[PDB]
This record gives sequence, structure tokens and C-alpha cells, in this order.
Amino acid sequence: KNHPMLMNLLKD
Amino acid sequence: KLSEEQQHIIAILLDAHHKTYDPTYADFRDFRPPVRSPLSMLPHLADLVSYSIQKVIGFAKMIPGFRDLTSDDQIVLLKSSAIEVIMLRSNQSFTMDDMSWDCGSQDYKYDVTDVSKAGHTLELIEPLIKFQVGLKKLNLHEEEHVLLMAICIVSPDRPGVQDAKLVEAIQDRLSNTLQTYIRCRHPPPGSHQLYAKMIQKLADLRSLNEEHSKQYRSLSFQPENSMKLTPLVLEVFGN
Ligand SMILES: CCC(O)(CC)COc1c(C)cc([Si](C)(C)c2cc(C)c(OC[C@@H](O)CCC(=O)O)c(C)c2)cc1C
Repeated sequence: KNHPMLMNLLKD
Repeated sequence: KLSEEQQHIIAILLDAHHKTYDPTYADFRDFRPPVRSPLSMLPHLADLVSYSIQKVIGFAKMIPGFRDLTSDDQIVLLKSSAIEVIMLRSNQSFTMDDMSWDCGSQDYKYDVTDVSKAGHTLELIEPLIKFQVGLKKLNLHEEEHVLLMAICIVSPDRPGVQDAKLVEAIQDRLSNTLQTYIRCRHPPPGSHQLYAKMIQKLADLRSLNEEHSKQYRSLSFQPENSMKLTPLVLEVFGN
């Protein structure tokens, strides 16, 4: 799996 | 007693919480509405939970040291802890009147039956209420509350963590800050008793996490239920 949404939220 | 660095940490965590917990609950009007479907509350409470996940991520990013972790370790810590921090942070709206979560209006007030109308059984809800009652009876200052949330997130014993020693070093600083704060407010043995009960709470959260995970897996396996979830919930709680 990957977590583009969580990652995107981590990069805010 | 409390060093300048310990005061710094507490100030930062208090501010992080003030920036990510909205006690007006104003955004609840943007969720799919509560309906009182057998799982008639799942649209509303899936939106609420998914919103809360976003706030937990915002809080976590401001924990001193969390930035020093790799992106992989940041993701695994958040994935593992999100449900626990949600259970912890929801205690601020919990009320001992009717054993419910009161978010400013009758529409946005949630009891055991509301949670069951999102799919969970008393296997989870009974210990969750017992948890909320016991946490409430600790009567924590906000300083202890935000430290506990941060300690909850930065735990080196989460599965998948790659730099456990770094995670442990971060958590140790937070744990030292909390132990010193308790000592400043309470002589022994009350200080030791209070810290011991806070540690027991973190253990309780792990059991609640496991039971939520079991029930979430069974529920989200039905596509008619997953269809009602949000993309963020599916990503964070899936896998
Ligand atoms: C969708 C997956 C599923 O598993 C259902 C299939 C979720 O299940 C649930 C779980 C795990 C916990 C809960 Si609850 C501990 C009663 C809770 C949670 C929150 C976020 C909350 O909001 C208060 C503040 O948190 C405001 C927001 C903020 O934190 O800023 C309140 C008042 C109560 C309810 C459900 C339905």
C-alpha cells in the first residue's frame, strides 16, 4: 500500500 | 522544577492543541447530517471521524521532534495511533451527565446508541465508555492531556517503526516533561498514583485499538458499509 492522502496531509 | 525546555514543550503542545481542536464544533454542519438504514449514523460519524483524523495529523506535526522522523515512521505512527488519539481527544466533549459526547447541540450529541448506529457493538462501546469515565475522573489539566496525546502518538512499540530508538528518545523527553509536571503539582504518593493511572490509560487505549480494528475490519469488508466511509478513513484505517 501507499498513503498519498496521509502523506499529502503530512506535507502541509 | 520545570526546566525552560520543559516549559517550552508544554507551551508548544498547548498551542498545537488550540490550533487543531475547535471547541465551537462549527465545522460539524459541513458533515453529512446525523439521522436517528440500520447504520443510520455511519455517514455522519464517518465524516466526523475523518475530520478528526485530519486534526490529529495537524497536532502530530507540531510535536517537538516529530519532524525529525522519516516520512515512513511518521506515517506508521499516525496510522497506528489515530484511533487512540481520537478516543483520547473526544474526552473533552464527553459528559458524565448521561455518559455521552456533547458537541454543543442535541443534533451533535452522541450516546451509546448513536455509536451502535454506526456499526459498533458493546464489545467496543462498553469499554470505550468505561475508558471515558475513568479518564474524566482523572481530572487532567490541559497540560497533562496534551502531553498524553503526544506520548500516545510517539510510541516506539508501534508495528512498522524503523527508528525505534529515535522515537523512544522523543517520547522519553515528553514522558520526562509529564512526570515533572505531575511532580510540580502533586506530592507523593499522589504523584506516582496519578502517573500510574495515566500509563494504564495508554495501555487501555491499545486494547481499544485492537477491538476497534477487529470490528472495523468486519464492517468495512461489506462494500455497502465501506461505501459510506470517506477516502481518508479507508486509507488510514485500511491496510
Ligand atoms: C468511521 C469508522 C468507525 O469505526 C465506524 C465504522 C468510527 O467508529 C467510531 C469511533 C472509532 C469513535 C467514535 Si467517538 C469515541 C463516540 C467520537 C469521535 C470524535 C472524533 C468526536 O469528535 C469530538 C472531537 O474529537 C471533535 C473533533 C476533533 O477531534 O477535533 C466525538 C465527539 C466522538 C465514534 C465512531 C463511530
